[PDB]
Amino acid sequence: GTVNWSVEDIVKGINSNNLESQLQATQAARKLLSREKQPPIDNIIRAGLIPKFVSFLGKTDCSPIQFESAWALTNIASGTSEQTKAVVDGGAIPAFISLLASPHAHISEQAVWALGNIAGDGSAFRDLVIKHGAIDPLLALLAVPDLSTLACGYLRNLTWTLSNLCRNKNPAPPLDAVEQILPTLVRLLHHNDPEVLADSCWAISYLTDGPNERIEMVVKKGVVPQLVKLLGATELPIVTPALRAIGNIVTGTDEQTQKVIDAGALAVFPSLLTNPKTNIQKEATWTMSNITAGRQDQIQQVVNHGLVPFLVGVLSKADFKTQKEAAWAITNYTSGGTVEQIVYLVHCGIIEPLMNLLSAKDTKIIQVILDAISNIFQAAEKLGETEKLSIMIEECGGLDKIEALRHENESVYKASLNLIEKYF
Amino acid sequence: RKRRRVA
Ligand code: NA
Repeated sequence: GTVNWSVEDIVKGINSNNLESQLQATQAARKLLSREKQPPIDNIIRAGLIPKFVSFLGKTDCSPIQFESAWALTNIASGTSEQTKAVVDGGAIPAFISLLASPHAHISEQAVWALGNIAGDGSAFRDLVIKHGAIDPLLALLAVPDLSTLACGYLRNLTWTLSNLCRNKNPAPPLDAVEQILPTLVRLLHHNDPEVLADSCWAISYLTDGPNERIEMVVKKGVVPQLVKLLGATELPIVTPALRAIGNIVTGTDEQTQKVIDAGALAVFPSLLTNPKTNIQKEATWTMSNITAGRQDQIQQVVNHGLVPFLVGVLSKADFKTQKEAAWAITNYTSGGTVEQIVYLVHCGIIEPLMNLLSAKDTKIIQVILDAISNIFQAAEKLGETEKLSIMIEECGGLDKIEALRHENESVYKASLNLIEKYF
Repeated sequence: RKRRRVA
């Protein structure tokens, strides 16, 4: 009976002084905004219904109109920043935070979902949700001995809504709010459900994308081992965020990078660097480039896990983006490595696939590959084997490539002839 | 990310 109503009819019912008539129009509004295609969000906003829906959130004696109003307002906030702003401008945020204490779980869950859409718009509405005090009652819903006693969808919505209060930068989430949520976010990272685990890895990915002090807050909570275990999940939905967070922790200090290597992450990279998903390969090759930029003992740990042959293979065959992250991992390694390590890279077969990428267009990769050729030729000078390296490059067809490196970029043809003249 | 509740 509340199916395919007109907006004028929903307006006539909500404009009535009958809460039961207002409930049937608020349910007809939810049904139109829950339709699979072209939800009429703008027509409902132009009708002036958000204010009446926000007052219906306060109707404790009509739990049905509160649920229907929360669903309708959740779907308007699901749309454009403009549509989410019309919900926040109706006074919705305080009203959704009261509904978090609803004895009805279906109404409390819709208030969680709504808040998630408001905070997901951006940092300003994320920070206004946090200012209106949403965190304490969100975290109170998860204050249970066993998260397994809560409904799957309820925990999945609460975990996605907490993820959105940990998301967006400029500004980044408030440090006090991040330290109030992390303890509960860690409990959800140890949960059995895969959607809760995926949205909990994304939240740690958002909190790790930032200055080293933000990375430290998370690494002090002891999550790196659980993130390294979720990096080995068979579910790409959990591996994609677990890798981003491990990758964002190796942007920090060599001591933070050393917690990842200590948790055993280098043992999963053989499969992440051979991953059928191009994003996982590229993201994992980028994580390897920030590990090769660290200490010589950390570069030796990469060598011990057998990852150099795997980086020679991403350089041999992979999406050019992954191959550019591999050139960067080889130049960082050849920059901070010992000579014993640089000669191991040439023994693993780095010369041919590195040189074959000098026939590419990007000047950035050409400047990176020629910066690694010099570092290797400098290690060869310290061993008196530059001639052998020159002959090896000549046979792979590299001197020919560097000879052609007649280029627009100066540093390119400058370094090219700095190497052609000095070693060839 | 935002999520519309459908059906
Ligand atoms: Na050599």
